[PDB]
Amino acid sequence: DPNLWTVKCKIGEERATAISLMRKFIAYQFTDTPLQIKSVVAPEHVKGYIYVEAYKQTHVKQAIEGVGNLRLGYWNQQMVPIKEMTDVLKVVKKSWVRLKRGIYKDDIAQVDYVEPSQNTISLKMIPRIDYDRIKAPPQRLFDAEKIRSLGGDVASDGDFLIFEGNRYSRKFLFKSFAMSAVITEGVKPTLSELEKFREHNFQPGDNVEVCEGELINLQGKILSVDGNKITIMPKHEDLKDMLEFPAQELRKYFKMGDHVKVIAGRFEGDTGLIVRVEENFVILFSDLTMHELKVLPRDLQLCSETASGVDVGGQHEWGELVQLDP
Amino acid sequence: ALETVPKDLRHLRACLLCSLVKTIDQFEYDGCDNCDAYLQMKGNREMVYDCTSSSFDGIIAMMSPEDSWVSKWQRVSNFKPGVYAVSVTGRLPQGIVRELKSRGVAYKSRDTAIKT
Amino acid sequence: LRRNEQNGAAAHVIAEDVKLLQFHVATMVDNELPGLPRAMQKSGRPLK
Amino acid sequence: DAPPIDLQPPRYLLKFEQIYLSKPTHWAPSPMMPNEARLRNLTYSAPLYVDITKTVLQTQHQKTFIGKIPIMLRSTYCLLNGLTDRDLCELNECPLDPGGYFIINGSEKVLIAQEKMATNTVYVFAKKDSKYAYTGECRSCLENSSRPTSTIWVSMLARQRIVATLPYIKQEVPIIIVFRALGFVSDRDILEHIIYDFEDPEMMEMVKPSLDEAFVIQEQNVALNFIGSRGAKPGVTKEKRIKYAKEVLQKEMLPHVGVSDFCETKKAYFLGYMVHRLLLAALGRRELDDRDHYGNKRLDLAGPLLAFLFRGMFKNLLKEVRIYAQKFIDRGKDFNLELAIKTRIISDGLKYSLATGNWGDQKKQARAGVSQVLNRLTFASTLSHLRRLNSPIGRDGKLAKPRQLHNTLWGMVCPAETPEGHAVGLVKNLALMAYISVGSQPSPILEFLEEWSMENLEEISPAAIADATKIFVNGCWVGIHKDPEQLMNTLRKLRRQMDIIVSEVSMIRDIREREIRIYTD
DNA sequence: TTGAGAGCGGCCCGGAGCCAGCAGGGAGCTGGGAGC
DNA sequence: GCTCCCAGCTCCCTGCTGGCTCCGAGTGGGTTCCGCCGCTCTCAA
Repeated sequence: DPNLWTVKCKIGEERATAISLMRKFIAYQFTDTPLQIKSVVAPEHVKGYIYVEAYKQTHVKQAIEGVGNLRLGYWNQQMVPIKEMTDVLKVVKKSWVRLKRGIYKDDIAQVDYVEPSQNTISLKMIPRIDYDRIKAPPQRLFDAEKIRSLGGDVASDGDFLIFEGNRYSRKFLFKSFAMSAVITEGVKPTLSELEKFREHNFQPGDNVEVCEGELINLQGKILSVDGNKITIMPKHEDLKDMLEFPAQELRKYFKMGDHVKVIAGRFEGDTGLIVRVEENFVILFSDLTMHELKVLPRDLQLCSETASGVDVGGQHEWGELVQLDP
Repeated sequence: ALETVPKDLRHLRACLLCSLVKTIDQFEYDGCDNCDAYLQMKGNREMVYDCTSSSFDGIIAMMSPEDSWVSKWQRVSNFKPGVYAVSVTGRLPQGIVRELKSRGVAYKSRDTAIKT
Repeated sequence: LRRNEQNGAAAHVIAEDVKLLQFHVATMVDNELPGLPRAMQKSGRPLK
Repeated sequence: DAPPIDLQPPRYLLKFEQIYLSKPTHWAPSPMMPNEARLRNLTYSAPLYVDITKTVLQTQHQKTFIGKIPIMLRSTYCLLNGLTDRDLCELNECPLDPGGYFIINGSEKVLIAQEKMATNTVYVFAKKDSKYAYTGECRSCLENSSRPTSTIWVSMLARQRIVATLPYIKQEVPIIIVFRALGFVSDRDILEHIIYDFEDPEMMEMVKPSLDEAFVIQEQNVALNFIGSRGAKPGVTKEKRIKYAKEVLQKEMLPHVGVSDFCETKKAYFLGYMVHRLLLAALGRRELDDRDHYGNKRLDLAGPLLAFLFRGMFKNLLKEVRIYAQKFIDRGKDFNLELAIKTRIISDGLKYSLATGNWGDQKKQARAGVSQVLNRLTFASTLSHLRRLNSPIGRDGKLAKPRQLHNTLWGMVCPAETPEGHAVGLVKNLALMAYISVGSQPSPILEFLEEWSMENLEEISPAAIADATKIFVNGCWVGIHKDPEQLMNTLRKLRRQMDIIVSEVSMIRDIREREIRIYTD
């Protein structure tokens, strides 16, 4: 059986190099110098080098002495282990999208209308434009009056407007974009994007309780965490046996009077002592600001480092002096 | 040969039975190169669309199938040389499967990819 | 490496990129190594 | 000397044949005064053009701009050429300034001369610290050799045989099997090539171990297979190992005496000459050589330096042009010459190298201190910094001898002018009468020899080399003659009258050992 | 509508330990045959 | 004719020669230097 040899090529041109070499084999297979190799392999997830299935490195060299994309592998080729054949051959696997190219790269766009021609779709998008002021960009709301005042390439149709190379806006850009240039899977816009247009997070050292099943109302400490079905190892009170529970069965229950932290939300980054634990609402007085925060047990978290008392930007602390106006 | 060899990268799609990776132009001009008599690929487009899958992962240039362990792995050692697909995502229609079974050619799926 | 071991796991790119990461952390320890060439910057000066 | 670039597919080759140098001119095309250039922090760089001959269908493209090349002041193509004191003071430049320095980015820079070992000359030194008894080294390099200089070592082992150290060779190959790989498998012509006067019994007892070790190989092909073995790129079998051995024998083995099958016998004779020198060194009849001899040291000026640097980066430019044309012919489109040539990659690279003084292209390490800033403090200071000489031997070291003061300095360097700090003696300042040889082609000299009566080494009978005197030109061996008398006098008087022998080219007649060397270098 | 430009996006010797390779004693192993 | 002192063997072990890291006195002052290539859309003709 022929063996596989790694030969290096230009990145992003492996398929074109393979097509060129097999076309050269077609053009020279009936000649006096045929290619004695068996095949070539170009995986879709492997970039930088390709595989040659052949018996000899001399045959590999005689195959790759063609187009100059394979020069650095023409200097030397490497071998593939016999057990790596299978690992080479294996292949592993009113909406919202994100644009690929242009100045609007990686931005949330709302697919409003889908054209049945399967070519372009209409997107409502936030314009990253300077309204023809700097160019002769952060996201901001479209200003039809401002762009009409600045003039230039602009056409006014009330709420609808055309500017800067057939960029269409209404009330918000409403422009057709390519199906291949948009990504329709794996977007998941957040609440801020919803306003403009489940999850499990368990950490070791925290206490979680079981509220259902034959092991009901059982509080135990978190030892491990997994993706969906954790099969946790809880340290239950008066129970040295090491049970198993998923995140759906567990609930982040904390004992009365402990330092609790908010992982995310409006009250994120705060530390405080709880007041009364209801079934969903937990009220706490935060430490730096003795203020009532009503948060969820899922948003709650236990840690030993209290609030630092400084902003997210690292510029102003709590209880600080600033200038509202001069 | 060159008739089996595709001429361009546009509209590449693989067959469902022999996993032959050829373009729409030579499906229209020649059809299949392996089981054309068993499929009657010539003279239509809707049935060719049903009998071909546009989603294929990886291609292999088997041209010496009598001495190729890769050809023995994908069971294409008895087929003609050409461009074949490792994985083909699709299935023939029930009537075509039943008529192939009646003619004596059992349809074996080429979907060798691991689904999760 | 983390993404590749999460999804691909073809193990050849894994081993080769692990060797380059090992060379990178070895460069972090010392830029000058008798066994491997030193790292290079676009400014033309050797790394410290 | 740069070969035309040929590429297939429709073949085409591009060749450069005519230089069109121009007066320095920036853009609106106008010449720059050196004063205003150094005031606006510009450079005194002159445009350069070539003509292009392409054959895809022959096309000619004359006056094609490569880049801008720096010019030092008061040169033959400078604006300050032939202008008198009145014209120069009207042009607000000093008439008494010597000139001859580069101005880059407004900064005033002067090259310092580098001292180098002599080229294409056998040299014998004491090597008792190593395992060898003696070593004879030869730096082989052609005039305008695209490859850099190579070094051939021959070594007498201390114990009693002779081996060799060769480029791209990881072993110490015997001289006899080298001769057999060259083709001289006969002991008789091996002896007649290693000696000139046949009656040498002392040579018998000091050569017998080498041949008495190496006689067992008697085949040229077997010897070439041995050369290919233990090499940088050894063949799997004798096939292509013979090719590796042949390309080593051609390209690497003595290129200064020529690279051809006709030059192969000259290579063999000259290898016999170095081993003869090694034998006389071992006997001690001929005195050994000193590395501190400034006769055996050469002094590079800016000319060879700039020529070498431009050669290397012009090779890089040709690499860029050929990969650009290869990209377009892969794309199936005709290559564009003006977009193929890069004024940036020529002019900016030259400017960076000259301004920095590091002797590389962008990164290279590289030798620094090649060019410094002129000390505009005193006229005497300027003259000293202009006539300054640099020995690149290792500073901050305890090696006393190369920075010691040598006897060979009467009238070449003033004795009592040294730097005082960490480097005392490695930096010299040029004396008054001392002048550097500009160098000349030795082809009219060889034509003088051959119109005269000094026969080449290939036509002369071997045994009747015992009586005659050897004749070398620029180190490499040319021929022999029976009586050097009256032809030494003819060469002297022709040098005096500058009819065909120039005053600059020198000749030395060793009468103690029967030879004469001509130096055009 | 197409072509190039602006800007975003990605790619010269010193010592001295020091291991490794090799070379000579050395007792165990089992034959050799002396002894019973 | 089988132990056992002995001979040859056979591993056994301490005892000699090579590639190799690491060092190489004190301040001022001036000069040079820190991407390149790729790539897609904007305005101009």
